[PDB]
Amino acid sequence: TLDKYSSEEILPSFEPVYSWSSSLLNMRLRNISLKSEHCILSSLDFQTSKASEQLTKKFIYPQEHNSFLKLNFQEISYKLIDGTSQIELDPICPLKVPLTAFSYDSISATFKLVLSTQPHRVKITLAYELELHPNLKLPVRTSWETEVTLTSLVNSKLSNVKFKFINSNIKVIKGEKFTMRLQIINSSSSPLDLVVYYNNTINPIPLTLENQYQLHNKYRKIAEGIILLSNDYKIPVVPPRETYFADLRFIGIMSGYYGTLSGLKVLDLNTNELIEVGNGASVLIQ
Amino acid sequence: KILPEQPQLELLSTSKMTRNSWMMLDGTKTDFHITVRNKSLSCAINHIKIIPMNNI
Repeated sequence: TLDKYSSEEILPSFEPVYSWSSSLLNMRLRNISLKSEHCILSSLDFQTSKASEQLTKKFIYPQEHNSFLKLNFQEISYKLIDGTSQIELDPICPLKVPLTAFSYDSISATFKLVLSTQPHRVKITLAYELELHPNLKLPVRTSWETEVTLTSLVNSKLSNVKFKFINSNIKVIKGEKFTMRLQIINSSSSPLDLVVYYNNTINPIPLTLENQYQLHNKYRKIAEGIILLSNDYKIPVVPPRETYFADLRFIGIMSGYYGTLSGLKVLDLNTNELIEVGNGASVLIQ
Repeated sequence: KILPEQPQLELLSTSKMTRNSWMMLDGTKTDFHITVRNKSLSCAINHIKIIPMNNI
């Protein structure tokens, strides 16, 4: 609008028109995995922080020699997020969700969730209220997001054959003959002639006496705790890309917990391996 | 074209199997459990149909 502006410009007086020349509580999450059950236990834990102790005697109750807070947790929510999605996740044990708490307190909550290359996204929301005197109450609605960041099957060396017991965990009264089905998955190239055997021999010890006798007792218990009624078994044939059930029969004579039992070691009669398949068994004989 | 969300399944586990391998004795029948989880956080499937299918 230069024309309409310059036409509204106020011309000066005595001049020609134109001239040519010129944080009460602190909290964390200590999740732990479990490949035994293919699950991760995410355990949050929140405790009254040192700031609460500092402010106890400054404003809340300065005249008292020893005061304590009255934080009432109205809700402790654990949720999983996937974009806009949001779903609650219950805890293992019940939690009395209107939970009263005083100074120097700490509460833990453990949530189980299924376990590769896709980390989770968890929202933890604490809504509580400090309950100074019966009448007035100061609420807080804090929340925050993060990510859930952090043996039974046995393989063979220099091959691809795989071993597993159908029931790795079994309990049975002492002296009753039982059985554990050893599945032998062959997929490499060719049939095997592997042979199973159990040696009831005290392995020679290699150290103070406290370690030495512990170690000797360990081998003695291993050697003469359990026996295999089908020792020196010839597994008949396991053709390639097939499975076999080396059904074994045992009996125990010395009560205990033979977790990852040794002695039982199937050896391959093709390259003289000593693959220790005993690690897949966790017998408990009463 | 932009659809609504769709969920996913993963085959969490099978009870009496190891790497999806097992034997029969040519005449004995057996049974086991298949454990599957719905990975989606919002959607819920209202249809499932199972068709067995074999090598022969």
